[PDB]
Amino acid sequence: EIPPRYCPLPTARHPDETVLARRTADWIDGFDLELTPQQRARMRGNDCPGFYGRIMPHSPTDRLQLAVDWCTVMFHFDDVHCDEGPATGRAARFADLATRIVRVLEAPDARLEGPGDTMLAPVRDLALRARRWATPAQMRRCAEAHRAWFLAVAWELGHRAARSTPALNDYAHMRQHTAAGAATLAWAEIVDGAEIPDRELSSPEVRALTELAFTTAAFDDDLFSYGKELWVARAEGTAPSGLGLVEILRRENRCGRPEALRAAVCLCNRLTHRFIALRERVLPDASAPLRAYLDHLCHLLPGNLEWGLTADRYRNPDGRTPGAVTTTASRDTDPPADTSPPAIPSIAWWWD
Repeated sequence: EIPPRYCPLPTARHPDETVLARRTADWIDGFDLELTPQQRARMRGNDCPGFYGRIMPHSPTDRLQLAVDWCTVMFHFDDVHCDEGPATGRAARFADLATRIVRVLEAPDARLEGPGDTMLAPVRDLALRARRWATPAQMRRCAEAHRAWFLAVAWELGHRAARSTPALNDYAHMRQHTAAGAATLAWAEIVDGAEIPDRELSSPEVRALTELAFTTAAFDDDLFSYGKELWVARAEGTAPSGLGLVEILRRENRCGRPEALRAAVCLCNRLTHRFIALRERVLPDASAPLRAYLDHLCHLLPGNLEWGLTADRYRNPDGRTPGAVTTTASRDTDPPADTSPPAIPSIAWWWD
């Protein structure tokens, strides 16, 4: 039971999810991943078309397919190449693969395949399709968003190998990157087909809006995937992972699980309010591509929640247990009473 979330933003579904699902399943099947039926079922439970369709419900299907296909292969990357394989040489293996992915995005004919490689062929295909539509700056943004994601995953793998729990001030600014927030959303302006001006994207107010949105969505992800984490921990007989806002607040405040859930939701509510309030100040002078970017972030927050609460990824985790985890949520219609910055110095500047 997730305490009431404040997110007064409308959500909508793309009308062509079935087509996007079919094409993305056909697309990923065309490479050399040797997907088992269990793996194909898990990808269905991921519902990539439902996810990105909620971010861009009005976009043309053939263009949105590019972002859906990226989600498809990167969910597989997460499940198969992040914190997997032999413990010996795990960090080195990840850094090796991660840098090849980034290079293929920059140089699709780099020919970096190794013995048994599977990931680079679809990545190359995404980069080649992206380059038909994207400006050079947009392609650069994709590569750098992937670097920020992958450096954060290397950070995260260190905590998982130590089974340690990050301090809140560290998690609070890193979580947007372990969630690949920017790498997920970089595809949007390519789908839209117009470059967001660098001076806008780089301005402090837009940087704040960007980090606010990606952090809120990732914390929401921590909340609607918490049940699956407790499921895994119970199956494997271990404590839940410390890589999650709920467990971080539980450890930091020496509180119960219900109290930590309330504190996590309270933080999400304050970030969401700040995003909305800062949005109102930025929109008057925003260019049309910036306005579209902020529209995508506005659909991301409620769309991410609806997707995460209803996708089988966080309800039937292994793909063989319908209803193993059921997460419920509420909508708080009242804004947070406290609109001041939280005592988290790594993110406090969002309230500047």
